[PDB]
Amino acid sequence: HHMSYTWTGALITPCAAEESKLPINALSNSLLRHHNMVYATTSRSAGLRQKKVTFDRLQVLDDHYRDVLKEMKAKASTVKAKLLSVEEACKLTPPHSAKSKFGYGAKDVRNLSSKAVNHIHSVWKDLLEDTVTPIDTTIMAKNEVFCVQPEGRKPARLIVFPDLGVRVCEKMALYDVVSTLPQVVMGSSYGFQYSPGQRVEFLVNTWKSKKNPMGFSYDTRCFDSTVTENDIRVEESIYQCCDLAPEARQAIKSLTERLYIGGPLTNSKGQNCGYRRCRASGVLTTSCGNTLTCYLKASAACRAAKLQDCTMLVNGDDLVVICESAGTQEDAASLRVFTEAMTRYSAPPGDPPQPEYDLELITSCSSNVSVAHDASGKRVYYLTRDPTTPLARAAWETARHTPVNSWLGNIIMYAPTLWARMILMTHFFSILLAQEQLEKALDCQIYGACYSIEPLDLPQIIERLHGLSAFSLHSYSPGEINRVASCLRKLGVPPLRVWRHRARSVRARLLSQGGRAATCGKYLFNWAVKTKLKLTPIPAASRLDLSGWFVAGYSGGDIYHS
Ligand SMILES: O=C(O)CCC(=O)Nc1ccc(Br)cn1
Repeated sequence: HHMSYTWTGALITPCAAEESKLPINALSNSLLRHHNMVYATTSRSAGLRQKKVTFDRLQVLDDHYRDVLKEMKAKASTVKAKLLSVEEACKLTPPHSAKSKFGYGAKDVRNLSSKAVNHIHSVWKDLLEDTVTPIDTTIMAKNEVFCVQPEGRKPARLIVFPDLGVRVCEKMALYDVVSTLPQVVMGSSYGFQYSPGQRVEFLVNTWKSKKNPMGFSYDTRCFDSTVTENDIRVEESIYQCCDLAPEARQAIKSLTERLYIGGPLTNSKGQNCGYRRCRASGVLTTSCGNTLTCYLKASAACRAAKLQDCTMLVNGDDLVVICESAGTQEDAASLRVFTEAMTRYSAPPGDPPQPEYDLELITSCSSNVSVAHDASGKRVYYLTRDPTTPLARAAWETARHTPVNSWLGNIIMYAPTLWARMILMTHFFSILLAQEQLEKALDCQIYGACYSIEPLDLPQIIERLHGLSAFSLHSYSPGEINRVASCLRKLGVPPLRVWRHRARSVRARLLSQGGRAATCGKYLFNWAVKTKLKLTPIPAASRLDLSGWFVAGYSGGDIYHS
């Protein structure tokens, strides 16, 4: 038996009171009236999740798999990675990261307190000295907000993470590796190197490079749970191809053996819940490991399937392939073979993949390409998504402060979209104005890494990522308009015409404030007025240090970039 998990029967327990019901305040109804459609996951559904993610994995590795791996190792051998100092690793820790079980917290780490630093040193020495003893981890149910899907509720996802002292050691050994290796190994196929605009450009340029394009997304069922001991050792063998300090080689070996491959699961109350033999969701290498393993299995599966001129785009477990169509009959056959190959490699599908011949209909990283027009009438492709989950989360954040402000990450990632501009920007600027909180930095997440961002810097941040056209887009596609309008009806959100009316008020209110607030009024809400102002490059935008923003994925990796 090669079971993903074994369980003792102890429960996955909360740390505090969990709310599942949408909190309601005086602001809630201005955004969303169908309150019973919005919920948060809690530890109450963790048992259901346990059942889904617990299964036997079989793996049959053929020559396509070994050929691809050999090519990947060749590329990896060109990477030179450095050790981070303790201070550098400490400064990457989020201020509100989970405290150590050993008497210090994230703030002590960030401040380089003698107690934190001495313990980190001792964890580091232990990693060098011992390469066998499984490292303890905490298992928790994530509290995440969704809209009910009648087609009702998702069980909580699990997060599995080692102690704070270990997490700092991971950064020291592996931050530079996980930040640099994936793009070297995968080239343009590595999704996390792209802003949303660069993602769209890569997908558009790829689609146009095929004589008769076909594309598909591949949805692996419970990817983390499909990741086998073999997979994690193969990831380590790729890491070791790098030019590394010998102390780094040893830490990486030790972390692989003791943490990455598996280990005991401890609940919040300190009881043993069981044992993991698959990917831990809360380690530094979760994103890089998943991306490498997905790309390996998929590249080999493409060879088994004989897909012609295939181009992959991989972001963790999220995979899209664009290739040369062999007619629609051979295309469907090819996907069945690809799927069979993936399954043999232990990556079976959730929903079976389907050939797509319209780029705008391929969803990947929950997103799709769509088309609008810029100020000169030119067709412009941009990244959008179904706004259901963004709006459900915004409703929650309307009434509750949360560690991660999804609305702000959403504005940043989806600035050019109809729904971020009309609803998210309007709603939240209105709240910030009222509470005089425009100048207060808020934490958000981009590709899993944490950023502290002042809302007043949004115009500059958006110009830098999306360009000035994000403030000028118009004539959105009927399909996009209709999906947005349909989502509002579903959630009981007021129609766009209401938001336009509200935005004129928000705009005027921002302009009245002068300074950076007026700039927000001017740039972000130019769409709301008939007498449209000329938007010109913002001098402040070029001064913004946006390095590290779209370099790598860090989901579960405990990374803070501010
Ligand atoms: O195509 C036009 O100019 C009329 C409809 C249109 O695109 N209006 C619009 C533009 C941007 C935003 Br945001 C909302 N509505």
